[PDB]
Amino acid sequence: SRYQHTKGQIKDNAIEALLHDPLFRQRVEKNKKGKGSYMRKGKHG
Amino acid sequence: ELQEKLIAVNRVSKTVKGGRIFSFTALTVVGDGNGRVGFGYGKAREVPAAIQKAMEKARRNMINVALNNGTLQHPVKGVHTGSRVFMQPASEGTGIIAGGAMRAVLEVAGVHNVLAKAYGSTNPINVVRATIDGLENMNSPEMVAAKRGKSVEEI
Amino acid sequence: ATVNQLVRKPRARKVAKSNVPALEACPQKRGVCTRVYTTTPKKPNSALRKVCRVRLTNGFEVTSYIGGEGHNLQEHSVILIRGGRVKDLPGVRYHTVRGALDCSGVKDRKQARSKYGVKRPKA
Amino acid sequence: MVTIRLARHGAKKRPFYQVVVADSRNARNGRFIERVGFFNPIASEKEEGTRLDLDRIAHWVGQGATISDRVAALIKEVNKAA
Amino acid sequence: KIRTLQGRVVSDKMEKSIVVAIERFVKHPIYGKFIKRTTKLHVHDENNECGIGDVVEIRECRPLSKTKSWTLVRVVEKAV
Amino acid sequence: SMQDPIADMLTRIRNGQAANKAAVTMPSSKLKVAIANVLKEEGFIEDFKVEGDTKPELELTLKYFQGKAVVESIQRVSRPGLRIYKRKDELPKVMAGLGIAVVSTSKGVMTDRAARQAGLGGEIICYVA
Amino acid sequence: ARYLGPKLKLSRREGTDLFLKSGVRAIDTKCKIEQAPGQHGARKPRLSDYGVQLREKQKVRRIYGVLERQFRNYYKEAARLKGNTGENLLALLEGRLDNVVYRMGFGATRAEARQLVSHKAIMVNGRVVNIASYQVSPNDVVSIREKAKKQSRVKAALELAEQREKPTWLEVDAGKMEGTFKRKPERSDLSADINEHLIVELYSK
RNA sequence: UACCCGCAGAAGAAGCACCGGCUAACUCCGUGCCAGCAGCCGCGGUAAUACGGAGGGUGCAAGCGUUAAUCGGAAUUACUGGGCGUAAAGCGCACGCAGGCGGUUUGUUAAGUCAGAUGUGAAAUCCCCGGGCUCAACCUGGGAACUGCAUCUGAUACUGG
RNA sequence: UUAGCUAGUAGGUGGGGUAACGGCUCACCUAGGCGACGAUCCCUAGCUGGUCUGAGAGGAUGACCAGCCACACUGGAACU
Repeated sequence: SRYQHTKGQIKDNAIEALLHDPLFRQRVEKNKKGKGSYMRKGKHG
Repeated sequence: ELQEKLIAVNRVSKTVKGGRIFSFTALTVVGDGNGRVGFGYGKAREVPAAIQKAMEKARRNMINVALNNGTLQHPVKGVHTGSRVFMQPASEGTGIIAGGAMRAVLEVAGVHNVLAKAYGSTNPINVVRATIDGLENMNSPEMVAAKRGKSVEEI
Repeated sequence: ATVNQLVRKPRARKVAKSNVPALEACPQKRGVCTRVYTTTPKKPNSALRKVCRVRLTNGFEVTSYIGGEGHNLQEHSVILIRGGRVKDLPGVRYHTVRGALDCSGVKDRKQARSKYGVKRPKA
Repeated sequence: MVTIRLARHGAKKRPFYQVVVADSRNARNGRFIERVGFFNPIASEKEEGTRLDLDRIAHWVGQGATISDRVAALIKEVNKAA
Repeated sequence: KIRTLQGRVVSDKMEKSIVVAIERFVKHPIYGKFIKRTTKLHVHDENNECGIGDVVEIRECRPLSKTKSWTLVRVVEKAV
Repeated sequence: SMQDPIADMLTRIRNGQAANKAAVTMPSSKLKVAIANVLKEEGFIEDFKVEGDTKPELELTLKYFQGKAVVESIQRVSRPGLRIYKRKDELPKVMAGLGIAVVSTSKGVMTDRAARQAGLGGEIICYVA
Repeated sequence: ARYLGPKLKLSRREGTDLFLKSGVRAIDTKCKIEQAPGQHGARKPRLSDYGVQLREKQKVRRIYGVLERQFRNYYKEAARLKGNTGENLLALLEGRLDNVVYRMGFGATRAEARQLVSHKAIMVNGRVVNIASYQVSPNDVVSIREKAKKQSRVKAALELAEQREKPTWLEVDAGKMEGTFKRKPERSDLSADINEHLIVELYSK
């Protein structure tokens, strides 16, 4: 509905400015096995 | 013959070079519905193996308690580690109004009518210790006749 | 904890602040959409969540979540707002009420319609 | 002045009247000095339905209190039958 | 047959008038502890007689000034 | 220093009963002897004696059953901090029968039970179990 | 204010006969009584402690026809009274008219006996009572009134009462079509498969 | 008007929330860290019992849910009923005024304390046993209660003088 | 994270005033009175029987019904 970005007033190039917003930002995933993969609970039990 | 609840089942763990060795504790009480109660606490790598080790550990390790018409003699306290535990005898048709682990212990002990309350921690293992601690020190009118050398209208 | 000490200074029942103080103990309030916008949540969640800033009848100007899939709020839509926390999403203590004043309800619900102000479909 | 009168009570369309030595300025259901008996006009007529205290009414008429229309009639009627 | 308190005499600078502390042992409502709670009173003494420190006894009569409604029945102990 | 000597007697019992002593002594008083008597009539102690004219010495003899104490537990109730009086309907009963309160009444020190028959209340000294 | 649905979905969820169809036809021909209702019935659950308390209350409710707001009120009353609060609660459900009808055997089921009662076919002590929750006392007569002796329903129902067990606490006199609620039933007189301690535990959480 | 009698025909009269755990109730299809859900933990990145729809089920039912507010649970301000070596918590150490507490014995006083009696503590409300509305809510008769305060007469173990 | 407040102020004598006691008011005289058992000052609030919650002790509350208080466009005053 308009994204409210954390960059202030954009001055020149807006795409390069949003690239450096939390909007974009690497999304990494939890492994389900090996090396960061321990659950206490697990989704149901 | 005798009744046998399963209270709780944790998974516990132990770290090694490899990673984690998981293992299961179970916790059971047994009792003759009539003032005897053991609790046992098993461990094993499978869950039905562990309940079984507990049911065995409970049968041996099992103590007497003088009830009165299916309720307590007098209002008892009890404590083990974090768990404090107050129980109070009740009029007929209360039922066992009482917490988690408490409720198991009292049912198979053959208490029918109590007002319990667990303060402190409510760690299942330390509550069934605190509850049994309570019930075993609790003492009949016939025992105290003997102590003091009476047998009065206090009887 | 000494009796005598409590006579001279008795126990303070520590008095609790409300989580929804813009309401002022009204169960809803009305206000006007200043401004409407998406924003990203806290970790670990990933999303764009729809919220409006909103000036209430008692002056307070506060931000407000908008539920459901899709909407048509904007500058100067008059809306009703209720309490209701949202976690993945910082500083947002009130929900907008859907299907009351200038938020129409959600298009094409069937389950849980009353939470989104949707009339029973004639069938 | 002091009076003796019926205060209304009971549900709607099923009154019930306490009998109350009030000062006359006070409102019907408000402040009374004594209560003295009662009066049920919907009574079953196998089971009481009126009981005055004639010993304490006659005391208050002594000290110089009025009576209503109705409480007069109820005194006439509870000295006929009893 | 008169209700009559006792006390002791914590001022007497005023003319024909004294001030008289009454002690009493109250149970605290919550905590159960019995407490000294004091009740001061301005009192009419005719003849300026009663000294400071003196034990005394007093009764409730009509109002005599702004403050006083209490008048001095008799002295008990004194001069101490 | 030494500001509740009844609690002192009660503690000297309790601590002797824990240490499996046959007997304990303390400084006597009137009121200690009164209590000591109630405690004996009710069968928590075997017997007390008093010796001395000038500095008298109460010697209680403690009591055991199955190689185990008789006095299961023994609270003070009325302290110097906090005096605890009770009217006759409000008297406590201790283990719902089986222990005893100890009450100072205007007719001397006695049990909770024996103040209900006599129809009194007063200062509650101590529970026993 | 009344369960209008399938009566054997209820009987499968308890795993029990709730007497909700009379016994012209016996039970195991009609439904599948062992299997639980709907799609995922043949799979077992480990039923929790709240569960078994809930499951037992809803057994009792569904026998007697009573809804929760009203049942909760019977429970308050039953505790207010002096007595075992389980035994009192079952007195107050065997007091109900629609039941007492059925136990004398003018209804085939409690749902029939409730239609009698509602449709002004029943008097109590001469007066027409037409509300199901009326609490019958000791030494009241209940009796059928004079349109409703000539119904087929009531005659065929009295056949089915001879094959069920006899209640002690009623004296029925079935040629006239009346009978006398004599005394309150004791716990021994009622079915012992109903645990009552579970219901009382439930509300006192 | 209550209440009573007659007529017609199953006719004119069922929804709301939920189904990952806490918490009673589970499977398909769509979707692919998007859309969304969410009270707290958290669910969603192509096999989602957690989103949306469907089918089934659980719970309430002329109501059912959301929000707000109070108490509860919370022994989480602890009188009943908590603590303070390391978890939050012993003033840096002393002296000491008001204050709190005070060894043992006899006498006396009777303030605290206890017992009894009278007066008052409005009626309604609450609780008990009844009665009246077809039942119930609702109304009502009698009681108990109002733990209090004052006065009077006793008791004197404990506290005080 | 409000510690000092009060000069008709506190008491007396005499006049006046009130249905009535009274610094209620006035003239003279004395120099008191209140306060860490919280005076004074600021904020909030009609009080009670009750109501809700609680196993209870407690906490929260004072809508309807009933008792008492206060106000009647804001401020001031009398008259009958």
